[PDB]
Amino acid sequence: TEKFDFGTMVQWAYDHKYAEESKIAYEYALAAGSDSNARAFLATNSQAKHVKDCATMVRHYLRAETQALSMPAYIKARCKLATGEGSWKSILTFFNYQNIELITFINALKLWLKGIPKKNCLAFIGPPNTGKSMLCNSLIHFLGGSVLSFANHKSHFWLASLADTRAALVDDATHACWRYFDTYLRNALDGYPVSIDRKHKAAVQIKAPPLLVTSNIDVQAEDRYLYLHSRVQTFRFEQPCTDESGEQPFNITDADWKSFFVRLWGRLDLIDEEEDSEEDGDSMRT
Amino acid sequence: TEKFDFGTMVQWAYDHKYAEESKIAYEYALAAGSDSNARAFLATNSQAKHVKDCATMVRHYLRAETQALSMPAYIKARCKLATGEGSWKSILTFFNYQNIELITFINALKLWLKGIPKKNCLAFIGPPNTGKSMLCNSLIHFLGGSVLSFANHKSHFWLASLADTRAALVDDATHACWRYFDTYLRNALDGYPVSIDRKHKAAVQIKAPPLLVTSNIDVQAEDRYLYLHSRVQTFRFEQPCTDESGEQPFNITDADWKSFFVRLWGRLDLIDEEEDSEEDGDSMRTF
Amino acid sequence: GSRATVFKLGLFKSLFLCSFHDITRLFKNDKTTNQQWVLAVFGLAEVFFEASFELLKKQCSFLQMQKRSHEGGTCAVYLICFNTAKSRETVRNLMANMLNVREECLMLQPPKIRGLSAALFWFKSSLSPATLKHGALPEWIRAQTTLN
DNA sequence: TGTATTTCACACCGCACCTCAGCGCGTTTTTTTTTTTTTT
DNA sequence: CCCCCCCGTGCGCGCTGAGGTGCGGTGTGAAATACA
Repeated sequence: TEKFDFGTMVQWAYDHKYAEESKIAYEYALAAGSDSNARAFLATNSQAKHVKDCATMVRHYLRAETQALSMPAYIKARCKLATGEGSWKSILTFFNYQNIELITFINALKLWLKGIPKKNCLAFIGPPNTGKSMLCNSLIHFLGGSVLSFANHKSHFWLASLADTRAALVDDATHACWRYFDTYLRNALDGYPVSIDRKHKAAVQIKAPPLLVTSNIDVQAEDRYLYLHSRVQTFRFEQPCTDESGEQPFNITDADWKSFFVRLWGRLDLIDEEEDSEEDGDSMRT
Repeated sequence: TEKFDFGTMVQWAYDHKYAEESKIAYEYALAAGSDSNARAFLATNSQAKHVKDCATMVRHYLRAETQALSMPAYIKARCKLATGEGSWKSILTFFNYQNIELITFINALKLWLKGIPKKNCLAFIGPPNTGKSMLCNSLIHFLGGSVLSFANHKSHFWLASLADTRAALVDDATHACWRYFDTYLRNALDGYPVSIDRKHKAAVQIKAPPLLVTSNIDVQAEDRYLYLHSRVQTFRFEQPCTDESGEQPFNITDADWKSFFVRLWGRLDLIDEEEDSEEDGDSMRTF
Repeated sequence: GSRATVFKLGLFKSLFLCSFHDITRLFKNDKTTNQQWVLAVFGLAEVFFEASFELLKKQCSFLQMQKRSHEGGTCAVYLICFNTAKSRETVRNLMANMLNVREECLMLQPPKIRGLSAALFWFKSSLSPATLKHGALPEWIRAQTTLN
């Protein structure tokens, strides 16, 4: 009475971004009430295969869509998705509480985002409980990056989380982490392609994405990292950002970063002046 | 007719050189606007299997196309793929900055490329921060060769990349790396066949492709590496390099390499045999 | 005036590798109207070729444009489907003014609507990235490459 | 003029051909696993 | 007022059933041949 048509089902799945298989199966079996194709799916004799194929097709679409967005467009697409209301005033006042002019952090972001070699790593240095991890992890969370973990450097499998994401955080890099950077990732901070390795697989040769590293060691004062002086821009977080009297006055929700970017699209030297017809074509990928 | 035809899809995917599945699926769904076979594919309820087959066939075609080219054809293709603005002056100036003639480097490069035994490893020895890795990374980027890493030598699969690429780079070889080359991998520096694994595969025995190493250690001065003095050609890098405002006073492009190889197609003595078909219709019989 | 000459036909052929006669049919009277027209223009400036695309879009249901120049000279080609039927006299006056060229620089005839090689001409042209396009393909070309 | 003796002539009823596509359709150990050498 | 190039080929093994078309196993006689 009503033949099944996998195309409209994958179009519906991509409509709601239901990537995982179980959510597909459950939501579509629910939607069978008012979607003839879904009743055809319910009466179909090979349901699990269709769910699996739909999951695979949606994953292909979404992953390829993410990989094809140029950096200003991706920043626009991460600005759209951040939810909340706040202000950049939190960033400005946090910095001015650390006695660091914002213009310094701008003139570092301008380079760090462009991937310019030898200026493609921003280190935040200060005694702990001073607000380093707050800003660094809030900013990495905004950029949709992946938080790395210096602990597993016994294995060479801890760089595998850089095959996809476009921003990495290395948290509390102690002397061992600094030595590891100086010895094996001399290339990465120089922007040129590196050779990462994953578990039970083969190595891939990709460009090293930008980075944010938090450390208690002033590398630009040490001497064994004489090479590291030319590819790390240090930031002195000295003052106590956390509770002055019991409650942390400062926190950066996604709205703060979003409004920061929207108001500072010019000074970062990017472009989001598309405004093509109404918003965008965005027709279909059935 | 609207019936989907897989040969057309394979021809199209090979046409723009899309190999990975995700790009094939996305780009083909996008192309479905003006391709009858595409608008047929969208409705074929076995999309995933077709995508997997198309990616596998494109991978087969491309891999068996690259391995079928002798070396001068490979360098010709890499020169065809390189674009930019530059010259060989932007290289010979660097060499004169380090105070080495270029003619000696050419007399070495000819042999190195020909893979001649006992002369199939260039070692660039220089103190830290003198520009070694800059030149080596530029050259290996142009030759489209992979770069190894002595980090994983505890896990013996770090040689897996040696099974495909035609110019291996090992940067910053320590004492342990040189001892490893002296003891285990002497055959590769000679040029005799070696066995190499590939993750979930079998040890494919192949001739060892040419290498390129940078190490602070002077192999031709030590006495433990007496049995490497006859398998390594060295070039000394002494004069200083990048310490100035994040801009190394010398950066080697791909246009530099292109004009280098093209201008010296006679001195490196690269050529092909009796030719009567060079600039013709590419054999695209994959449809 | 000025329909065409052995020299204009010769240049068209040297550039597009086929005769202008194989993609058109003949209208001997300059007053006969028709919606579809094939236009060849010699010695045309790039800025006017590009401007004509935007101006014709507003009075056409379909438009396909391309150009090809060499040692001899430059010569573009247009398949135009006007919303309203026009005579050669009218199209001649419209295009000489629009393109800033003398009438002698043009050649105009309606399309050959029956013949596979003629339809393939437009079909193959639509596969070039450089070709400018607007509207839905004419049914005679579409049905010229279908039929199951 | 009555009557033995028989295939063409429209066809009961068919044996059996060719004609489509909706039904079936798939691999996963080995390495990595932290285990104790592997200089010290 | 007539010829200086568009053009690189065919499909899930296997079924299998309604569909109808025809020269015949069999449908089996009025016409038709010759008899007496």
